[PDB]
Amino acid sequence: GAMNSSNYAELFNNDIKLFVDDTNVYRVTVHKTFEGNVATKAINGCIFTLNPKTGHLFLKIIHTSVWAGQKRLSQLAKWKTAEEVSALVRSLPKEEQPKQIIVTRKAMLDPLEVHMLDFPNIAIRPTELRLPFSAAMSIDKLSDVVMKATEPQMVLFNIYDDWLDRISSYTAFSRLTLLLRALKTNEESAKMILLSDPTITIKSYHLWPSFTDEQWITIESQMRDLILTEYGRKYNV
Amino acid sequence: MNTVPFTSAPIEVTIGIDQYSFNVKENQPFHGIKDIPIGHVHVIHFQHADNSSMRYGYWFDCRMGNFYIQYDPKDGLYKMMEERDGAKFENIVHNFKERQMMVSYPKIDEDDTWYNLTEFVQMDKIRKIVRKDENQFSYVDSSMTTVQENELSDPAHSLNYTVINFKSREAIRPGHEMEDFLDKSYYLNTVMLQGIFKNSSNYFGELQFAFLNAMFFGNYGSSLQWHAMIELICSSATVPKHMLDKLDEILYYQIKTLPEQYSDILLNERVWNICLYSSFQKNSLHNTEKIMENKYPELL
Ligand SMILES: CN(C)CCn1c(=S)[nH]c2ccsc2c1=O
Repeated sequence: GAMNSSNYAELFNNDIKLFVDDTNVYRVTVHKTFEGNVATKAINGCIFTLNPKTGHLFLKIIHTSVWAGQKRLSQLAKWKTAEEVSALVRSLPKEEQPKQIIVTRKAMLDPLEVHMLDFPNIAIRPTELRLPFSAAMSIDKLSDVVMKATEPQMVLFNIYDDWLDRISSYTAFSRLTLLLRALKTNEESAKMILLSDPTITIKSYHLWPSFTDEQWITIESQMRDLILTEYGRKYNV
Repeated sequence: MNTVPFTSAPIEVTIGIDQYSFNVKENQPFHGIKDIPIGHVHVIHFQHADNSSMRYGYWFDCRMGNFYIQYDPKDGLYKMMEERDGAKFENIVHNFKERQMMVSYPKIDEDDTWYNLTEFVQMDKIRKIVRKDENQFSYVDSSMTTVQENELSDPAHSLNYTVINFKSREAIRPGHEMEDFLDKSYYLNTVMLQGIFKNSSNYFGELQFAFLNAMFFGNYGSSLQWHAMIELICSSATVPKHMLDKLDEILYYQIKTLPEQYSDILLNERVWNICLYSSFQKNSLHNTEKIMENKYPELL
């Protein structure tokens, strides 16, 4: 059944599972036409497919050519997502295939279930959590590879950098959730927090800065400050 | 015009014959039903006065033999039996008619309701859904489960309706996942009509039989089957034009006959709103949409 606060610990057990977020697959800019009508122009997108235990991110880049000549693109996007997740699973050795796939939006359930009929032993689950994976395109290196792509492409990342050398996957996911929640509520402020000190750099093979343990506590506090504020600045409190 | 005699009526019971019904008192001098129209299947059904639990009954066709009803005090129900001695049977019936101890099948001459509800229903197909090969008639009751219900527990006492499942490999061609799930024409026309039922008359017969078991016995798996067979057509973009016109007539008469006070349990809001207002066939069921909107506007 659904994944929620009550069964949150299950994410970090030893059953392989993947989150799938489809919120950045079909992306458009809306603009005026010469005749004064409105039109959309698609831009490149991505499927965000994440193992929360290991940090392994399978970023399938969705090039705009996949939408050419197609109708009802928001519906097609869900089916394209399910086609690509199904292809990913079939590409993995049996012992690496997930036992569960958790979709962040319930509209992905039927598309994924139909594409995975061959895998009756993989559970497709929704979640009651409002996980902030849509903000993945605020991570500069991820946005960069998506926008530069000229063809369909799969790129593999560890979204935890090397954190698992020092913290648990439970703590790693909590840190990722705080960073993504910050970036989604106030991207400019969040990014100022992360880069302000020019002496802390991002390694070439990493996504986030090389904070010491103590600096991560400060950073996380600052992210905790931003989110509670914006929640005032929004509701006036 | 054929006759189904009763040996006796030892327990108070409401007896149904097709869409008609009448009350029989405990040990009343009742000896059966005469003037039953030849050419149609029929159903004779029962609800005891003490135990409204378990409506039950028998599907039969008088052309296939001489049938009678006899109460069994051990098993506690009215049983249908076949009489093989045709002279004993005619002699029994003639005596009961002379003494006027039979109710007359009370068909109004203008009235085509039963024909319209059973147009495509054949006794030979009933007997493949309800497997009990030693008898020419078929028993159904409120509790019997369907084969598909048993997959999600006695196989001998099941309703072997054709399994329909929209999220199944039979329903979904590899490489056509989105296409076949959003437009079920492949599954309707190739898998079910050409492959399993052979023609639309057999499909309609099973649909009509499922509705009638849902209505007369409150059989829940039958109701599920009826709605699944409607939804499979309504969710197909490509349906022969004669099938759509006939489906509209079938459903019209089913909705017309449904007891007004059972509509809450026997009609699935989601299927009907989808079929009448969202599906490919939203504009193809004019008669059905008009009677639904005038008789059950609350459901919609
Ligand atoms: C996504 N994880 C579950 C949130 C972790 N977590 C964090 S980072 N901060 C904080 C502050 C007060 S409570 C609390 C808390 O639980």
